[PDB]
Amino acid sequence: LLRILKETEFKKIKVLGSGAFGTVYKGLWIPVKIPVAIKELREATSPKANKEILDEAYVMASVDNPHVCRLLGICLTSTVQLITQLMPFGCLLDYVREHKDNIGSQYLLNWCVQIAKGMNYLEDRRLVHRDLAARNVLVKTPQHVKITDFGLAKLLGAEEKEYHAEGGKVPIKWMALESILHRIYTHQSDVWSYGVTVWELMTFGSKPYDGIPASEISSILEKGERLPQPPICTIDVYMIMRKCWMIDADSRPKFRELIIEFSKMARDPQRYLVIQGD
Ligand SMILES: C#Cc1cccc(Nc2ncnc3cc(OCCOC)c(OCCOC)cc23)c1
Repeated sequence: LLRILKETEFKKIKVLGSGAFGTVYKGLWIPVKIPVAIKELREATSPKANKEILDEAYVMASVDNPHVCRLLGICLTSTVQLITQLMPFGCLLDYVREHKDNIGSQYLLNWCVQIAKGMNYLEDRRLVHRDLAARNVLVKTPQHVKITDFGLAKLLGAEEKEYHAEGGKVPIKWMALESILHRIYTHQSDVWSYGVTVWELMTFGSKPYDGIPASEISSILEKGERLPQPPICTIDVYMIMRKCWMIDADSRPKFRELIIEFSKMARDPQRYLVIQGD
């Protein structure tokens, strides 16, 4: 269930990460004391009132799946603070940068299946993540990754088109064209993001459309430009990524199918990914 917390019930010990909208802490929770992650959002960073935030908090807490992170608790005050379980190995984007030399095909494909498996769970429950990226995927173990930041894009008022945050970046390079142009988020726009995420892993954490300023993405997308085939990728893996980047949303694969397609590949990993020394 969702626990309602007082400030006195937890401590923030170390800064794990920072963002435009807030900061992630390594801390403890004393309901005995156990270690947690604590996401604090800077005051007035959300367009939602406290009733609406508390509602979205219960949805995030109800999330029950191996590959999606669950909200354990919330502290509501002038600033929103969120507690989840701590992942020993941290963010998957950083991991594939630290471990380029050491990561095999099997692993890379297993992560793709799991992200899909979690994204499919969200789709079945009629929920849209709205911010899928590698930075937003955490490592429980090398063999087990989890999707994180579910519900945050909504708390930060991404859906509400009228809103324009000040100093708030948009993950434009992770967004479907219809999300860029019309701020329309669907399960199928999530698939687009899924494709960019796979690309991030296949390149071992290189930046999408590097050198290209954000304001130009829509127009280069409309010219039909896409992220290039990653050196380690066979063309069969790349076409899956490419299919995710279709102008028509209903033609993009579904997470349900992507599990089957990536599972097939993960049973013969070497055939689909060419990595030296593996
Ligand atoms: C509430 C909440 C919430 C909301 C969104 C994102 C997160 N992020 C995390 N959540 C849980 N555990 C985390 C553990 C982390 O690392 C532990 C040490 O490993 C290097 C970690 O590291 C940040 C990036 O470094 C690689 C982030 C974690 C928490």
